[PDB]
Amino acid sequence: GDKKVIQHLNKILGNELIAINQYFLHSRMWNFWGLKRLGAHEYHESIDEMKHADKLIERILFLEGLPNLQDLGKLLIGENTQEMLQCDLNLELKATKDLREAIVHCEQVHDYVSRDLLKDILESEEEHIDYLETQLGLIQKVGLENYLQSHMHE
Amino acid sequence: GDKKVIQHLNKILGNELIAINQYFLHSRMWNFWGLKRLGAHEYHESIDEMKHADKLIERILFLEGLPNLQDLGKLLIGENTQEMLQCDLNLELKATKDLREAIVHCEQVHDYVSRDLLKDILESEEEHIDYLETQLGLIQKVGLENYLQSHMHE
Amino acid sequence: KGDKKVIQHLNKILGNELIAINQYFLHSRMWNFWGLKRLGAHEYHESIDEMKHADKLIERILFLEGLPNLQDLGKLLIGENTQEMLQCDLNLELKATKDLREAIVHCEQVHDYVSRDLLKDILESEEEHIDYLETQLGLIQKVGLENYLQSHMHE
Amino acid sequence: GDKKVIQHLNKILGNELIAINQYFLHSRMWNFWGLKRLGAHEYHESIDEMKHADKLIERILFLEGLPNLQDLGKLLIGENTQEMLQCDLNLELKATKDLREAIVHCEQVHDYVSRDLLKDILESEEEHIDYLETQLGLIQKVGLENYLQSHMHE
Amino acid sequence: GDKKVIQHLNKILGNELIAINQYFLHSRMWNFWGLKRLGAHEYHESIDEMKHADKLIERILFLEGLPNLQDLGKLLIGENTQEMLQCDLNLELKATKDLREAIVHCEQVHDYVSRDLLKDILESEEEHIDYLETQLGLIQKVGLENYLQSHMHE
Amino acid sequence: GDKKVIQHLNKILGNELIAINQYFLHSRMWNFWGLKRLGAHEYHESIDEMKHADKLIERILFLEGLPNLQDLGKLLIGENTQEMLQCDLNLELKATKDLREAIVHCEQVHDYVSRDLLKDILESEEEHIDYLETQLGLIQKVGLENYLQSHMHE
Amino acid sequence: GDKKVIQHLNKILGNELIAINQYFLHSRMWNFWGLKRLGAHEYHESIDEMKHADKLIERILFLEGLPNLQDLGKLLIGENTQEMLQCDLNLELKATKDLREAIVHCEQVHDYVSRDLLKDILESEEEHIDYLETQLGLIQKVGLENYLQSHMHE
Ligand code: HEM
Ligand code: HEM
Ligand code: HEM
Ligand SMILES: [K+]
Ligand SMILES: [K+]
Repeated sequence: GDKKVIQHLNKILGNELIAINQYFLHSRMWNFWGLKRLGAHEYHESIDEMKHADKLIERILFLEGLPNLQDLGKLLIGENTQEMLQCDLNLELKATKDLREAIVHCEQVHDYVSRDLLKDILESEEEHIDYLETQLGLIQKVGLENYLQSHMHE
Repeated sequence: GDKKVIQHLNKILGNELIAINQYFLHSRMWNFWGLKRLGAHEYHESIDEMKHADKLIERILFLEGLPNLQDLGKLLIGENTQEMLQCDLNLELKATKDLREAIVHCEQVHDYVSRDLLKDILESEEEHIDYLETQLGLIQKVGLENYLQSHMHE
Repeated sequence: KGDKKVIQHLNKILGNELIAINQYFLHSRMWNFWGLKRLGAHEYHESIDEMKHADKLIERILFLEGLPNLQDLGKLLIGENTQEMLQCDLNLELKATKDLREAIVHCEQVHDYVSRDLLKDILESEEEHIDYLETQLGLIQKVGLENYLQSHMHE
Repeated sequence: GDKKVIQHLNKILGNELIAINQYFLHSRMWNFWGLKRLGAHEYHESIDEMKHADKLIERILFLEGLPNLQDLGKLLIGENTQEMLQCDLNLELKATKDLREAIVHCEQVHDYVSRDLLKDILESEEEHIDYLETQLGLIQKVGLENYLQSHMHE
Repeated sequence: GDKKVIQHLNKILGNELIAINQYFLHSRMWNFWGLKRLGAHEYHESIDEMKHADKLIERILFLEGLPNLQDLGKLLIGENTQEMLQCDLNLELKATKDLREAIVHCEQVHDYVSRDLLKDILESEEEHIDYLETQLGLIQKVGLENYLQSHMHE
Repeated sequence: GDKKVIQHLNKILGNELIAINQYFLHSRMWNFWGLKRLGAHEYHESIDEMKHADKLIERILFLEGLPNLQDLGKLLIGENTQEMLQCDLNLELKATKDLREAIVHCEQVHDYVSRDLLKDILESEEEHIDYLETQLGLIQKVGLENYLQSHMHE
Repeated sequence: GDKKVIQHLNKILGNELIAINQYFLHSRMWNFWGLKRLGAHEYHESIDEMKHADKLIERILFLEGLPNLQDLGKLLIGENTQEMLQCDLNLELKATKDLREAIVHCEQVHDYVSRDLLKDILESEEEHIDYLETQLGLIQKVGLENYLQSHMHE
């Protein structure tokens, strides 16, 4: 395995580990508040990050690197729905920047299989960004109280 | 059967008999107002207290005590949705306080089967407290009118 | 919206149902405790039937814009053995039916025909309970107490 | 594994071994006499004691103790139905006293899983005591001859 | 019922009671060690002995004897698989010797039904001897480590 | 919500978060090596810890504490099967010690629902300790090469 | 169709033709030795190379090139399991080297559909490399004789 590919893959892994925990706690906060539709959506977002972490771990091991599950960076935890959505969005904008940097390097060293894994993760993160921007926009269009009302029941 | 255990069990049963009637009336009031989702939920809370009452009666009889279904304490009847939910919450905080006291005494006299029964009731009353706190929080987050609207239809 | 005295009558019938619910639920669990499971099961169904009658009275009182009274619980008639328990249920039902007839009279007088119909349905069911109770007491005499109890051991 | 917990568990195991044999014999005596409903019921009680003994043996071995299946205490065999039911009841009153002492001890040394195993056995033995006292009461209520009649057919 | 027949049936029954407990403990020992295939087979041998005991108890009662479930002989408990297997084998060789003597005596006094019962028990114990000798032979042919490995999984 | 209960629950949650990542990495290491039976079992151990962590987060929120998903303690990563099993066992021994201390405190302040939650986690960790010790015992009884051989296929 | 793209595709097709025959012969050698699990796995590796050749042949025709099925390079045939696995691995390392050079060129001349086809082949060859290095590592971990024993049966 190329050394900087492994480094990049461990950096993406690191970002996924932050997002697993952030989304899981956000899901459980939403469920606690009785906003069960947000909580369920955010739970599935956490599970998707878990699956990506799994694929990254497996690839790092095949390339004979050491997956780093020890370093957990800063969780962005909001205190209300609007903040939590914006925190998830801030995290995803950092995650896609790093994914693009990793894909650029993979292409340069001809690691096309790693590039393809990272591109699939990127597509999934951009769909999350689409979801988050749509939610923030809906809060503006229907108002916050209606937007929360619409997320009470699954 | 330990005399004080029978006394605590009859105290818990007295609490259940209040909650049966309070929840049933609150249920039928919400149904009458067309808030059928609140009515259905509160109906199931009444049924669950009927089941706990039944388990308490069976245990008191096995311990050779006299179940007391004669003394009905004070019902806390609200006159609107907010008051009714806070009356249920006030009832449950007293119920759990008495359950903790019954559990301590069961342990002290080695009545572990009565303790286990009481702990199962306690877990179910904590779940009701959780629901009730959540509803009061949703009234604040979505507004009362939206909250009621969301409880019109089952 | 409703007639005030109709509501008072319906709250009085409701009060009788709330006694019956508790009395029959306790008798049922006493019979189960003693191993007389067929009696226990029948009495449990009588208790459930009174619960449903109470539900219909509560719903009708609310519709009529009265306040259902679930706070006042009158005197439970609890027996010490099977024969007393059956007589206690019978004593309760005889009072219940007297009050039903008085409430039906009043509904009729003020033209509350839907309330009268609800109360007649309750009365039919309570008379069926009286038939059951009188029949059991008669069977205790015909087959003897020990055989009667024996026949109610198994469901 | 706590040495005194293991001694308590072997003590309870010893009682179960007595009960297995006592109830199995009582079952086959009732079947021999044609009281097939008593015989079937007592067979199931014996089977339940066999399952408790299994769980005790598995727990003792996990705690690194030696399960004692060698010491068989005194079986209380009756000569007729009324004595047999009282022998079973005498055995269970001794059995539940030992269980309560064992639970106290497991609780103090923080062996909460052992305590939970013993609590499940205790609930089962209290159910047996309920059955036993109910049968003795029924003999008084319906008369011995009717009582036995009712236990001829399964 | 012939007095010595009944003595022989209580002797065989006494042997069954030892085997029940020995095999049951050996089963749970094997399970505790993760040799689940040995544990499962030895559990089924214990159950088989339980069923023989039941048939003996029933026959003793019909003959108007007193089944003796009080006297529990010495359990032969091994410390490892080879010893446990040899212990079972030693117990069975004693059991079949006793069964042959009982059959001789039943034939002598013309209790042909008891003889037939004992013969069916004998056939089953000889099948257990077959299994045990085959296992000890396999340890020799495949080696102990392989033999144990082959009994890890059910 | 009692402040020290919440501290205990967050300490147990910290333990779960370590175990999730340690077991997940060990699972994927074993899969990478072709020891797919070990990899599958360790995956399920990790998912089980994830589920425990979920329940802790929900209880901490209901008690109006802040769940700590930010602090990740030291993963104990082995470099061969024997060491990985021992690292799992060391983690589980610390985990159960902390569970017992939390259960004591819950009992002390009468938080019987938290204690019940903790006791179910404790039973699950003790089953894991049972598995781990059995595996280490098997390596000694069948030899390391046979033990690994038996864990190649699912 | 770009002339050098066609030449690269014909080079990869040449590598697939070697792999087809080498893996097929290895498969039947393993079957002949009674190592049916290896022979079954290697048969499926051969089929996969057959399917890759088919996709290459189709793409070359579409680009108006001449598929070259005439030139068969050097088969690497081993004479025991360890050698056959290392021969497969040597062939795959060469194959993946050529695939990367082919993809680089497709990207330069903007033949993204050919690049897509080769990247899919490349991922499949890296999975085969994963398998081969895993098998070689298992031979070391469980020993040759156990490794081969584990591959006698399908
Ligand atoms: C105001 C007093 C009560 C009312 C209005 C009431 C009402 C009801 C109703 C409407 C049902 C559903 C029955 C059906 O449709 O099958 C029910 C069920 C039941 N009730 Fe009550 N009830 C009352 C008091 C009690 C009390 C004091 C007990 C004592 C244990 C009790 C025990 C039960 C039980 C065990 C069931 C069956 C629940 C189940 O397992 O699904 N009820 N009740
Ligand atoms: C007098 C001695 C015993 C007798 C006569 C006896 C009899 C029986 C019988 C007749 C069965 C049902 C077998 C079948 O048809 O499947 C059985 C099952 C069983 N026995 Fe025993 N048994 C004895 C002692 C024991 C002992 C000491 C243990 C130790 C645990 C034990 C454990 C079990 C278990 C676990 C079952 C399966 C129960 C189930 O899950 O259905 N038995 N026994
Ligand atoms: C706070 C940490 C985590 C929590 C609370 C958590 C929680 C969960 C839960 C509740 C499930 C569903 C389990 C079920 O009911 O079957 C799950 C699934 C899963 N988790 Fe995690 N998890 C966490 C961390 C991780 C990490 C770090 C990874 C991988 C590196 C991971 C990988 C997975 C995988 C692969 C699944 C199965 C997903 C699927 O295919 O459905 N999880 N997790
Ligand atoms: K009779
Ligand atoms: K082997």
